[PDB]
Amino acid sequence: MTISVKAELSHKYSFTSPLKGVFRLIIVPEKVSTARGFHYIILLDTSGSMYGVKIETAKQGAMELLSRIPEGNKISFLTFSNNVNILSEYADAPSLVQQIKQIRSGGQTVLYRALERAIEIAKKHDLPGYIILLTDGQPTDVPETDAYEKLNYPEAYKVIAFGIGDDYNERLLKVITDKTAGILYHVEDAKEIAEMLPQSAVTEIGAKNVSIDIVSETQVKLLNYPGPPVKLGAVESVVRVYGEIIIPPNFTGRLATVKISYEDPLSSRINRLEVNFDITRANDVKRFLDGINNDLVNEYRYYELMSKLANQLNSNNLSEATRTVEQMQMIAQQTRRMELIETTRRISESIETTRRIGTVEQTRKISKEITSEVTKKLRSH
Amino acid sequence: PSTWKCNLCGYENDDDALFCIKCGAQK
Ligand code: NA
Ligand SMILES: [Zn+2]
Repeated sequence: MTISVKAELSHKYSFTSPLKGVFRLIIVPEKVSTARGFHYIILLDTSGSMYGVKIETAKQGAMELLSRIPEGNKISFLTFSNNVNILSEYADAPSLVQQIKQIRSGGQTVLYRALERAIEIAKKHDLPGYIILLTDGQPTDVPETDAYEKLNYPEAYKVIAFGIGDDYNERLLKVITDKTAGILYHVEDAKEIAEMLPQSAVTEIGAKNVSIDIVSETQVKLLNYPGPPVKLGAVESVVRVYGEIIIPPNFTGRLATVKISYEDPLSSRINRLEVNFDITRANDVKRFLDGINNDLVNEYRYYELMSKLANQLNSNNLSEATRTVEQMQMIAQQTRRMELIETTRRISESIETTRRIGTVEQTRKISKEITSEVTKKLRSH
Repeated sequence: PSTWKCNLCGYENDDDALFCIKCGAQK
């Protein structure tokens, strides 16, 4: 029913140089209530390559997903592949079961036109929501990733993409999710679809229609969310928003103010939260460096490097990928956090083995795996 | 040698980074 905010800046004092301050906003949902008033838009690829276990498992998972969504929500279902086909628009689930059962495989993949249609449908109404997308191959209408960069996605609509198999374009889906504060799930086995797709249903939330505005006297740059302002349809689990802000030399005063607004999903009340980053000028270097939260600097750098890692594997720069994961290891071990240390081992782990195999087959695989993991680490649990 | 040192802190900062990672000072 509510949201709590802890906001931390890396620097307490400024000094003689332009400084790259980094900040973290931790948003915690409290006493979570049933999620209602959301518009789920499902985009299912039914191309020829989908024939078999992939599409039957997707159909069953879709029905289970519809079962899991609470009742006060609207559902749209699209099937795209040779042409876009709307099964239902802004409706309820009972309509779809019979139609889901008649889905057939066949045709190319027209992801661009399906996304355009999903955007139009989302923009037909004033509800936040989600775009649940499953595909197993590249788009055949628009394979250029830059085109998916330029789309005007609906605000407060998070894209949950399920990339199936070894033939889709992980970089394109990453662009989609990055532009929509979304999540990319790599699915290597169709089995995974049956347990994973229903989890994209949001049952209980701490806030609805969240708006994070950042009023700064200097340039502000978010790491893992579009904005500022950040427009999140809902808060289901802890949100960590990372960003950078240029602290000018010898600055003193109110550097930035973060205003968070949201709707109580139960009381339907507008709550507004306000945090101030007040900085002073340091008159000594030891006095300036003691004002640095080095753990936050290391955490921000860690996630920066992880984003770079996804990009580098997408670019086949395995050498830089190795150097990057190594730095992530050093950061994890410097923070003495078991969770980060293992996560980084598991990744270095894979990168070294791919360098062993030294084939596009394997590089392209771990690219998918790690590209998904980046989005998951940066925008959930 | 092809790295750069930060003056405010004492970190050896790669020419890859324009800002110091330990302290945030500009190149
Ligand atoms: Na496909
Ligand atoms: Zn420094």
